[PDB]
Amino acid sequence: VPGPITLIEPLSGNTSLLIKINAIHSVKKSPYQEIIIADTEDYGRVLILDDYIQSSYVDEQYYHESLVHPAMATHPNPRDVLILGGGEGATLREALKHGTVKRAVMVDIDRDVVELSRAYLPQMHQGAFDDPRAKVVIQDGFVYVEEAIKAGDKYDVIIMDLTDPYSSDIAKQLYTREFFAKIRRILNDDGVVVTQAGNSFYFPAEYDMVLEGVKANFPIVAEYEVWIPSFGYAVNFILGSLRYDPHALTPSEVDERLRARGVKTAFYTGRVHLALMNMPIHRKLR
Amino acid sequence: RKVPGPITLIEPLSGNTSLLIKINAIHSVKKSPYQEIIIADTEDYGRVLILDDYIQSSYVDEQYYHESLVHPAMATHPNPRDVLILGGGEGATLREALKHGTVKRAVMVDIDRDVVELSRAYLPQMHQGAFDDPRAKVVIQDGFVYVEEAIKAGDKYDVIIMDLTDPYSSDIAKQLYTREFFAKIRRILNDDGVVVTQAGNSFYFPAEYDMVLEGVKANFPIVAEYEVWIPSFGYAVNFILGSLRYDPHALTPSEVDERLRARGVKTAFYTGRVHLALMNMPIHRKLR
Amino acid sequence: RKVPGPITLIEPLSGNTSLLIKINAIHSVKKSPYQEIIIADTEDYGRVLILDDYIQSSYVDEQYYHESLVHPAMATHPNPRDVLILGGGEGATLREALKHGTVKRAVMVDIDRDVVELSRAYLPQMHQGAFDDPRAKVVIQDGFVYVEEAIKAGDKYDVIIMDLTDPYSSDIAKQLYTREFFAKIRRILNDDGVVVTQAGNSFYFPAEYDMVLEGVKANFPIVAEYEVWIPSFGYAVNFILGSLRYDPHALTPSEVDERLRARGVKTAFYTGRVHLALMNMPIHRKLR
Amino acid sequence: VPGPITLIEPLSGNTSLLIKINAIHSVKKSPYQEIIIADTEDYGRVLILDDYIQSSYVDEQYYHESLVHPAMATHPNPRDVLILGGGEGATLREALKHGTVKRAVMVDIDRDVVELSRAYLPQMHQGAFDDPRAKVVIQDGFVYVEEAIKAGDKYDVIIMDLTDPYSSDIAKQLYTREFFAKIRRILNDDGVVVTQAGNSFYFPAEYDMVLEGVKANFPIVAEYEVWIPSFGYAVNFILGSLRYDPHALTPSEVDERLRARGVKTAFYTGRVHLALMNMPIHRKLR
Ligand SMILES: CSC[C@H]1O[C@@H](n2cnc3c(N)ncnc32)[C@H](O)[C@@H]1O
Ligand SMILES: CSC[C@H]1O[C@@H](n2cnc3c(N)ncnc32)[C@H](O)[C@@H]1O
Ligand SMILES: CSC[C@H]1O[C@@H](n2cnc3c(N)ncnc32)[C@H](O)[C@@H]1O
Ligand SMILES: CSC[C@H]1O[C@@H](n2cnc3c(N)ncnc32)[C@H](O)[C@@H]1O
Ligand SMILES: N=C(N)NCCCCNCCCN
Ligand SMILES: N=C(N)NCCCCNCCCN
Ligand SMILES: N=C(N)NCCCCNCCCN
Ligand SMILES: N=C(N)NCCCCNCCCN
Repeated sequence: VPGPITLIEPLSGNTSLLIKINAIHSVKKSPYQEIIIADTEDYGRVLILDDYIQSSYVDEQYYHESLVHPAMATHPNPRDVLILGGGEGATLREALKHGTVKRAVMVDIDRDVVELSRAYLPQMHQGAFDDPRAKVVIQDGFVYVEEAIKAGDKYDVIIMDLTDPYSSDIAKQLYTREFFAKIRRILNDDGVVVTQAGNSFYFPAEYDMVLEGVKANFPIVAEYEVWIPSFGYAVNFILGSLRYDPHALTPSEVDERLRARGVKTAFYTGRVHLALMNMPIHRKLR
Repeated sequence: RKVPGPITLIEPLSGNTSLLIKINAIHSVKKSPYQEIIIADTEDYGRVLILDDYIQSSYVDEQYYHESLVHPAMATHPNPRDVLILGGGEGATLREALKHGTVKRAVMVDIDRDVVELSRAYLPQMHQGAFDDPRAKVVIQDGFVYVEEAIKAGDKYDVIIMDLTDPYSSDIAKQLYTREFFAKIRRILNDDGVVVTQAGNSFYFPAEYDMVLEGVKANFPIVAEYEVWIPSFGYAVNFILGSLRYDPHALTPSEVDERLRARGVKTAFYTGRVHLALMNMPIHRKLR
Repeated sequence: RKVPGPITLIEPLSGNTSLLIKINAIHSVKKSPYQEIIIADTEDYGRVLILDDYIQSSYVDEQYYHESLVHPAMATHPNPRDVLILGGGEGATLREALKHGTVKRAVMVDIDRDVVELSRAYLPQMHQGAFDDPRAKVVIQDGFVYVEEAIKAGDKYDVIIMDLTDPYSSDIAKQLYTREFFAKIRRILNDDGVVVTQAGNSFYFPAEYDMVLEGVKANFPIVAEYEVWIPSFGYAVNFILGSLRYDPHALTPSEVDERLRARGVKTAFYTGRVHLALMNMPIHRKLR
Repeated sequence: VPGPITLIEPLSGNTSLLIKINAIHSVKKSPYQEIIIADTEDYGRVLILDDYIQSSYVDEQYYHESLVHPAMATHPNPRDVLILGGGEGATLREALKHGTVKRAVMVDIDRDVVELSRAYLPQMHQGAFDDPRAKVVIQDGFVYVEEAIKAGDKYDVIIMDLTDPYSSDIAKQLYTREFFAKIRRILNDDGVVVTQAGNSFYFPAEYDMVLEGVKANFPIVAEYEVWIPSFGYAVNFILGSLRYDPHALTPSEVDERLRARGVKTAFYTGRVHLALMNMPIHRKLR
């Protein structure tokens, strides 16, 4: 049974996880959120923001590979990548594996998250922050995108790796119908966006809001989920595309693109892509 | 609420992780000779059956579990006529299996009459009448003894479904998860039979999962592994399907849909596309 | 068990400390217009009344609370004939006060009819029939309004006992803990009357305790403070006794015992020596 | 509500405390027990052994003053003091305050507890370990007492500050009828012993065992309790005496002896002594 020291991770308000803690590496009240870096018995080292595990050593690859590779593999030639959020650097790490990428920008609002990850979560970033193709910008992603529209900047793939749409005050403006209209303005004609969208089982209304926002703005929309043990649920992802349909990829085409681009993964393959494209998302059935 | 409450179920998960689940009502607590049984209403999952602290089934998500346990195996078999279920005390596994119009006879064997009776009384949306279907027979007995008696009598089944308490926590079910038990199961199958069992969770209990897998593989030439997230359990349940002839990997979505239609099977979840996803999604393991 | 369960009450204590208490059964849940009410069986404390997540009373330790609230005040008064109780919805305060043979009239005023009725039905060992004693009258009303009406009518009492929800957590009771309310209480006491109230807990809620104390002291020339550990609450409840004439500190153990004997009062806990200890034990405060 | 990081402190098996934690300073698996030093929001810094708070900054004085001063004040002239347990050094600190004390020996089985206290709990020991009157011995108190009998050592006051009689395997032999017969052999003819005895409300059987042990061996026995918020209950103490009755000591004589001996306290006074001597201990009443 978990203890003596335990993290109470909120899930739905009516369910939480109790997770044994072995050590606390750092506690920082930043201007934006409470940050803890801790060792858990089940999941190894974790980043926690306002009580929610954002990433764990033992299962973060399931999350980051699922967030990044379906979108990147769908795009025939992703050269410019924008990541909103992704403060521990693992999203950036996965995107940089695509040999086609020439420029990857990561924008997180919270310098303290980036710095504590640099120091305490080396297996997350694995040096991604210092890749010559990468640029790390500390700024509200909302301001960054408004500035990108003014400058006429364009991206092939935009990946949103933010705090949850059902809980997070700092991320709330980035999940609106209006924000997705802005995202479309900073994509190339054939660009793709992907975002995590919370959980459709526990937070259907907030999930549906994100979905309706993507659908209003993108003609091709794919929905898929993956169980992340440390979060207590299957994270929902929503992929919006302007031209290329992730459903049209065979396993063999996915594997071919990963091979050609030199991408090694612990999880994502062509067969995983096929399963993600065929598995309906969970909803409360009664 | 950060801490669900004021009344809460602490559901064990790994020993290092548990779920805290708000409870609205407790309908029955019964210490049976075999296990502690609670029937309760939860805010998130509706009514649940709990055995020794583990939710076995919830109103809002049980169809994910029971449809995943039953339909891949039944759809793989071109003509399942005789079905044996070990466990499945709330009656939902029986309910799913009986939907296959090809089934002529279904036997369900549970060790614990108190579970069956509390289900009869408190869980109508689980059994949905399945206990009293003229095709069905409910036998109260240790599934180990039942199978030994079946071998002696020369009984044979097309599909055997094991819906037991977990291999990592359950003393009463532990003998049914052995290499030797699966050799007995094979003795009560037809030459083209299929078995399916839940096998706990490969992420949190890899050693116990691996033991069950090794046991199935020792005894069956075709073995498919798949998992489905069951919110009320806190994890993706692992299933292992063992087959003597027919490969579930060979079925297209449209063949699955065709067989379900022909057999009159209606589901809330399982379809041909779900089948394809189950067959292609690798199971979760701790990666570091 | 390190984590009590499987079904558990999370009882708030300070906001930074809570109690986890194993539950065996839930007898009743009622969302009343005033508060959420649960009657439940706990393993450690037997049956409990819970209001908004806080145990108000338990079978195994309620006598510590009710005897401590009632007897020091009643024993201090040489001849309590008329008693008013504000709160005390389970009826145990009324039960203790009625034990004094001198009492001719006892009024109990609770704002929440659902608490009184559920206690009547599910907590018989609390009221023990007190609600139907010919000396008693049960009035359903906000104690604030009742006292305003008592002042208008010129009603007078010997002993007023306040058995309310906590001053640190309870919106419904908050107006009854003010300096102005205690001035009203004094207006419905005889010239030699006494009031007693529980005042939360000075260790975890010192500011709210201090506010109640300063309110009593503004209005009464004699003020005694005492506390008693109530296991089911997780802390030592603080009581504040305000008196117009008679000093509880002046009472010898022998005089307490003699008054209890003469009045036919039998107790499980309170005696003259307990009174001496209550009068000499300082209340707990955080020391660093 | 407590969290996100929480200590689950066991109480009865059917009740536990959930306590918010702010920091973890040290975790050490010693040969004898698991040790944690942590900061709690409600109780400040704590020493935890096998999941039970042994001492907290904000309330430890209630425990240590209650354990030590009734016994020491009852003895008209305590010169030699033996403490079994008391690894954080607070019991030693309280006993040394008595100006009459010439020699105070503290025997704890677990060097790691003493060393972590030295490092992390300065407000507990307050220098007591290095007082010239004090001697710290690392040893099982059972063996130490057997050796004291062989050497013919004698003490005025023996204070037992061990882990609980209802939970602790390492301390179990020190709570027996036979152990108290040994304790009597290393007391002067007017000596006194005092021990904590768990809790009579939640653990009546184990309390009754300790009481029967003391009563078998000492003609005067006083029982008293004090609520220690951080433990979740009123600790029971049992004081055994060969000559002097703590019941006979008046508030004014207690105050006089404390003054004469230069003892300053945050809690214990003559009136507290009177209350402790008159308050019956808690039991389940139904
Ligand atoms: C750890 S992955 C989630 C990240 O999203 C970042 N985040 C939250 N809201 C915003 C925002 N409005 N703009 C950019 N990053 C954000 C958080 O600082 C966190 O590091
Ligand atoms: C509720 S689904 C799990 C069911 O498996 C049942 N079960 C556990 N062990 C055995 C066994 N050895 N034989 C038959 N049923 C069992 C339990 O009684 C439960 O009803
Ligand atoms: C169970 S003892 C506490 C009781 O105080 C009662 N109470 C709380 N606030 C008030 C109030 N303003 N007037 C009268 N009774 C009250 C509550 O209904 C509860 O039954
Ligand atoms: C912190 S106070 C309790 C102390 O009692 C000590 N203790 C427990 N059992 C024994 C024993 N058998 N002999 C000496 N000390 C002990 C523990 O190491 C702890 O430091
Ligand atoms: N426990 C939860 N509810 N977690 C939600 C975390 C997902 C937000 N991205 C963070 C992952 C960073 N790569
Ligand atoms: N909470 C859990 N770990 N549950 C284990 C799942 C129960 C397996 N058979 C019962 C399913 C009902 N037919
Ligand atoms: N924190 C707590 N658990 N407090 C409950 C205190 C009881 C106040 N009403 C009186 C109790 C019923 N007579
Ligand atoms: N259940 C509990 N929390 N009990 C801890 C009691 C501490 C016993 N001796 C150590 C006291 C510190 N000197």
